[PDB]
Amino acid sequence: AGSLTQLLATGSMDAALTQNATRTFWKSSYQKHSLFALESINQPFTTQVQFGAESHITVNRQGDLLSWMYLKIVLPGLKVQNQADTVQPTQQSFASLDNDVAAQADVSHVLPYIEGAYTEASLNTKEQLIAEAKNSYEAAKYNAAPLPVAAQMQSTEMPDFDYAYWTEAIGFHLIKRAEFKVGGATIDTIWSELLFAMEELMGRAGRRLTETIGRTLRRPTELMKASRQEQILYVPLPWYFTKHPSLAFPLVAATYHNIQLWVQWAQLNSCIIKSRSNLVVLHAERNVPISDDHLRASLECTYVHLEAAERDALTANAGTQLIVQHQAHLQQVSSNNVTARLNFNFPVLEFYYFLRRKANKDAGDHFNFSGIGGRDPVVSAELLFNNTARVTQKPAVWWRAVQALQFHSSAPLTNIYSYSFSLSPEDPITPSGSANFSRLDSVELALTLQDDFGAAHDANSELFVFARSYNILKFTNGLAGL
Amino acid sequence: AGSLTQLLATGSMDAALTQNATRTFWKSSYQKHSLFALESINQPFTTQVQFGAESHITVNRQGDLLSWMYLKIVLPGLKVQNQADTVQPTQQSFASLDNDVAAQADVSHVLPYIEGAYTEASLNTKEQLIAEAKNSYEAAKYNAAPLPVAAQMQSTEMPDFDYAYWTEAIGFHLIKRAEFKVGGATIDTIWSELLFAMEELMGRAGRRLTETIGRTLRRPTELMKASRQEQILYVPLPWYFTKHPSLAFPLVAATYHNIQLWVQWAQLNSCIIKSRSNLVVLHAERNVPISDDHLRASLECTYVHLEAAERDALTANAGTQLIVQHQAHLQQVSSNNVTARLNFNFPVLEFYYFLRRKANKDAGDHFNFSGIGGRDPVVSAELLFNNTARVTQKPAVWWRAVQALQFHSSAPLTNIYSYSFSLSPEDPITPSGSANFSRLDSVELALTLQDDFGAAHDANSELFVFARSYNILKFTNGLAGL
Amino acid sequence: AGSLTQLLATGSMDAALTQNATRTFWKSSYQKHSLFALESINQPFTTQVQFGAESHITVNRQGDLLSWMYLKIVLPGLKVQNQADTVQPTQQSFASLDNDVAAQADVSHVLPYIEGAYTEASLNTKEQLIAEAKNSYEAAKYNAAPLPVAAQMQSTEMPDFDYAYWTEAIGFHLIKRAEFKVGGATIDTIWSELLFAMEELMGRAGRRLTETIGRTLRRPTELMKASRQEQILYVPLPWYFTKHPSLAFPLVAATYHNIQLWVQWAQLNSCIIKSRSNLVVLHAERNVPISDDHLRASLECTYVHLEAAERDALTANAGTQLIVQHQAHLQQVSSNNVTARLNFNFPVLEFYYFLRRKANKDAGDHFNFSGIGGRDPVVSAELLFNNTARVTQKPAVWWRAVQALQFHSSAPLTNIYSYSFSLSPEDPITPSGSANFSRLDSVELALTLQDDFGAAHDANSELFVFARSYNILKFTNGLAGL
Amino acid sequence: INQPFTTQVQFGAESHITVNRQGDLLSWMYLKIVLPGLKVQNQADTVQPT
Amino acid sequence: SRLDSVELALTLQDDFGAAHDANSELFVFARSYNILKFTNGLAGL
Amino acid sequence: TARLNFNFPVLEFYYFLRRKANKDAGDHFNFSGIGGRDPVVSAELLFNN
Amino acid sequence: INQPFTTQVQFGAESHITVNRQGDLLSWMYLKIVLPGLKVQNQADTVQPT
Repeated sequence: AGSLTQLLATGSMDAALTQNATRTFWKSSYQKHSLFALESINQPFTTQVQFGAESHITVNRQGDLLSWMYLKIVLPGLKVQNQADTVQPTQQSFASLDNDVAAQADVSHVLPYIEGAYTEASLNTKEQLIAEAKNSYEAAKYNAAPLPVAAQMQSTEMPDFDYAYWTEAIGFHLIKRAEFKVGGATIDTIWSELLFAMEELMGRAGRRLTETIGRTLRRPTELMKASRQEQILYVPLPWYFTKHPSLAFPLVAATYHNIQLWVQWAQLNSCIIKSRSNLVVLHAERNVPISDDHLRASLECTYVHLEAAERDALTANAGTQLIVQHQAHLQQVSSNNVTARLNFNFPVLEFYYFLRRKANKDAGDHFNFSGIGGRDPVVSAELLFNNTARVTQKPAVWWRAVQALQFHSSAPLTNIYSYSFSLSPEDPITPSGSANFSRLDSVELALTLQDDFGAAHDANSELFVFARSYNILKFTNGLAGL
Repeated sequence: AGSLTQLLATGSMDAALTQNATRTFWKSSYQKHSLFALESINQPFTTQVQFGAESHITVNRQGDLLSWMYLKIVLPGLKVQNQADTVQPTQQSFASLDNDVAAQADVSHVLPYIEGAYTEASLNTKEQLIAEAKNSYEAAKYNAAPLPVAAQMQSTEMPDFDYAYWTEAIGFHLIKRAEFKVGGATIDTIWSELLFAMEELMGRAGRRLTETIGRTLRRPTELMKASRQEQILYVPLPWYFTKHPSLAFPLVAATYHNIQLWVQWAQLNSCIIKSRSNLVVLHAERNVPISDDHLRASLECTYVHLEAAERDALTANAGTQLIVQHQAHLQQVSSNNVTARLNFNFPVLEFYYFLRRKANKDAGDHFNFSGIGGRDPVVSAELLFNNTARVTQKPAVWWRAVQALQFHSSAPLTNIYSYSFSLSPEDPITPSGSANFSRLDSVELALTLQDDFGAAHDANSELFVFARSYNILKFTNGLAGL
Repeated sequence: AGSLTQLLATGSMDAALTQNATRTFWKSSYQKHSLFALESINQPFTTQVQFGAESHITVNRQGDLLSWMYLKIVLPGLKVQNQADTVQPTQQSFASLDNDVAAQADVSHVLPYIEGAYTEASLNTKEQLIAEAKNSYEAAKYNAAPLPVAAQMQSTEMPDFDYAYWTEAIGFHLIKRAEFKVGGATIDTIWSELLFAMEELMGRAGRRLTETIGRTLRRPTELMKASRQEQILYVPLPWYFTKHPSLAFPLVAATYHNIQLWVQWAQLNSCIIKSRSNLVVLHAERNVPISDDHLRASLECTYVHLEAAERDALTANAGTQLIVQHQAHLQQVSSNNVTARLNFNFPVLEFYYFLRRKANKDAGDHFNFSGIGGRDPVVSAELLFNNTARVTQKPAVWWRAVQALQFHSSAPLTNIYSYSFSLSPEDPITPSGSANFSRLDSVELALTLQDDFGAAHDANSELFVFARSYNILKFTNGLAGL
Repeated sequence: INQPFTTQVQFGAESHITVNRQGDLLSWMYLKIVLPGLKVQNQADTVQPT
Repeated sequence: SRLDSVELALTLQDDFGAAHDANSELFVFARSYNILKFTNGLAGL
Repeated sequence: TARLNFNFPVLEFYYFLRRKANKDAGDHFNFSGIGGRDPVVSAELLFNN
Repeated sequence: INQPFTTQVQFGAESHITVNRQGDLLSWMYLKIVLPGLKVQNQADTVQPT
């Protein structure tokens, strides 16, 4: 009686929701699709792959569309030997944990707050004086309550043996820059720092790229274990056509253009960290000093094979694809107040920004975007259009956590900040907002950074700003162009 | 030959799926949208913000729609001083870890199972006797196999120094109640306990509110670290209009109504936990005793600016929005059998329920919904409509884990139970089932709780029941009303 | 001036995106739906439930559709007693940690690399010699750099007391096979190993089945704690009709067919692990030796009640549902080169494969798909259609991590490999690609495994291959059939 | 635009490059060569004098 | 006049513009086309 | 980073650096770096980033 | 209305501003200058006395 009465208890308001219902929950409807197949094919680079060099590949035409694209990287296992035991000790310098430049830079900021005879003190007494001076520095700069000295003395249990390892997220770090080219024109460009920021914000829970890029979430002991043997990494290249099947790049519609991936590789000296400064790093299998020719890479492409009728239709009329392109503003930082002039073009969906200390970069911690003592490097930021506040001054947590909560699949674990003009900037096919930067005379991101950011040992810290913008790729008569 | 043969190998069954295909995977189609912009604007309260008080804000009209809404809370850093060293030691009482009322309440239930001279025993001997009595209690009540005494002696390594900290998820705890008002009518009401339950069930992986609300997942050492300095929290207010862009509140359509947020704040005594009972809690920067006027809050609103044509269309005909409203049944618990009479109205989508021990509340652990010794407080529950079982007796795990698995984005880490009448209760725009409680003469939730729940030291434990219900908000001639 | 200028700054390209816009972000539209209700009902098996037996249930007709289906399993708490203290010590043998067959099998592979007097060595000296021989084995087989001996000596801190526990993910392990039958015909079949693989790949972040199936992520101390008391598990049965509301099984349309669930239960000897070989395992409450009749299970079904008009429409014309069926190829492995001949039928969406060592199975670690020393058991795999490479030789990481990244909600934590022909194999209602195996004369999965896989102590290791295939379920005149 | 060789560059070897299509005409062409700095040591002081 | 930004980014030698060279000078000069018009005994850009 | 706010159709540009020390020494057209080295290591030209 | 210079402001340099069109007439005009506070240190105590 009650369940039937609920179906009868309808009024004029229910008519807007349920009158002439076009859907039922109790019967499945499905759509028929055209026939297609997927094939994954690995392809060698056209030029030699080496650390610090640029290499390119011309993408083969082994199907009708191009869907997924992965850079397959093979890194050798690492071993170490004392320089005294080596017949040829001359190698490039690597970052070493006995010379922690990041910790030395952090100590340099607290030196003015050390009370007593620091120079003559025992090692254990120096560690105590540094922890007390950190409390005095943080009280003076941040009105922080002092932490117990014992809580600041975190011994990272480092192993009592010699090692070397590939840096955190080495699969991204290796790709300093990649360019997707069609007919000799650059269609899009991605950077190591952008790839990491995109994975932090858009990386879905349970599908994080951890193993696929050599990322351990800053657990040095896991990087050491992984680096003792050969590593095979599959780094996704997040081009517009890899984001949705309807955006797959129509190879058949671009028949008269070569499709190329160009990759600028990281220098070998930046890729490795060692336990001690006096160690030589060896290729674990070959027992020779590690060299720039030990980088191996290939391109793994997923091709789509279409039925003849769909292939012929796509060849006759591929039309236009909405694309997202990436733009970059890279700036050196030498002061706590920084203004970035964002000379980006087109309808910008969103931008990302973050800072890297010089000391973190020099320590080989390339994706450590933290400030001094691991703090947030940004105090506040403001966004100006033509000297008018588009976003008034907001604290770092608003740009990092509130923007990520509103617009992104994930909140960043590092100090990555974002701002979206789009309601759904991760939707590759549905435009949901933008600001046209080609119609603004000035776009300025004004930053107030933490105290002493870009001073002394951190002179030439880096500001990264990346923007995502809409453009249109047009296919006509076997040619493709922006 | 094989791939072409697959495209030809079609029969009468494939016609239902692929005949006259209206979609292709090999060409992107996109829709054009109207022009809009988003602006985030921070606004002060119209009344003073203080602990234990009620404050309100009249929301400004700085755009055409209202989308996201965050309560921006600023909490001072905490320090502690001995009461003997303080010129004015008189402060409100705070929960203290040297007087663990929750542990004392748990010990009180096992006192009848202590064999031997408990009163005269050494401290280490008392801890052994309590752990043995816990085994005897659990064997007698639950037929549990005894745990090794050493496995029950979990020392939480508490630091050997003085501290105070803000309670777990302080950003939610501060909001005892918030009311969204339009034209003086309450459109919706949210509670601290509901906000926490909603984040447990609907909080997406990689987008949990942890830092934004001061939540550490019960790691006291992280709450201590965070509480030594100023904290800025951004607490999302999950109103119907914050859930989807098409539900954004049409400011232009409600021109003759004031829009107000009212917030009832938590008492300061409930917000802080200290290491010892004899400590005074100080504002870390000001070096004065912490007081009710040290709470600071503002409202951060995201406005939408529309193109004139869409703004004019929305002003002429905003029509009706489907809304979700929240209802609450709050009850004291003094017996292991509890019947809650759910006097909720309208088409209910779902309800949540959970219990809080008096001892957990008094210990300042406001979101600890566990039973005695951290067990599940519910043994079983039944749902009755007009004295007829709508859901027959089911064990706690069915209401907690099976209902969350079927209908929610996440399973709760705490003892939160749910039940959905909707197939998709997290979809804000598509009704997918409900029960109309305004047409039921009685709705009863019958609970069998764990043994001794609501007895002795837990007299006046709390039952929370929250329901989500459909209603319609109508916009007409510049006015808005339910 | 700028925001209005952006709305005016439109060209011929914007017309494809925004001309005649059919959607606005500033007004919600909702659809009305038909009236329905959900009811969860628990039902006993029609036959006795026992370990190692087959049991069936005839599903009741308590609503119009069948939606969710959970196997509710109740396992007793475990206790242990010395065999010498037991009046009837005769019980089935259980795996024991004092006889670690998996560790003994791993040691057997490194015996040829032990230098010195192993037989006469002290226990601590034998552990050192085994760790050194592991380095020599891994250097010889994999060109691995040696790990420090101290880093290989992981003591799992096992408790110094007697225990027994239910094996990891016992809720899946108990279900050796389940069959969904309609009118005496098997519509679909699921296996324990498939259920685990499906949860690894398709299990969403924050909705993992951990507690619901007794899974701890290989933390033996948590399995021990859980196994001391009665456990209630809710194992989801992932049939086609549980995946989407529009696929709910139409009970009213199948009126003349009995609906049955058949379950083949695991043997009791495989379900329990004990600290020592000389222990008897007891039912914790009853204080009797654990026996095959101590398994309890029931079926929890969610019924849908429809409004009379929708019920009558569905009875008159339920039509056809697209279904996914599961197929299995199970093979013994006795060599490092393995070819699996996949005699699967119909349009295959995707397949999963993985290996289990005999030693891992015999140790009671049923979901440990790792190789020797916890390594990846697959070096490479190739997929052939009619002796032509459909997927050329690819390394294990491509089949495990790249395929999961492209097509699945999660990456597997275990050595589960997949390959999809579908762009969205987790979409239950939208076909997005397949390969028709009923039109291929041969489908071969060729595997190169790690060295010594399937040799000596691992003779009769297992290869599992599972495929997901499309079929059609037809409803006509109160009957249902494939 | 600077472009790497398609084959390895070495003394006494032959190397080739396939010129990219990054515009409509090709005008100037320069071989960019990088030579290391040189130092000398006595053969008697060298661990591998060959 | 049709570009929103033109930036010349320079990496200089180490210690350039540090210490005793604080306030070193960068000169950038551009050559641009314009039209000078003569009409009725007057001249103007 | 030099922001070149030039107008019209630009044919070409020139750039160079002068050390403060060279200017103060009265060597006004000495555009060399430290120890007479090249003051520029590298340069990049950006249009709209 | 306060407006920033279009070029960098520095001692001894030339800077310019293009005046915005934020109303119908332009009346008062003030150069808003911000000068830092000064301190002194002995040249002997300074790490970079130049």
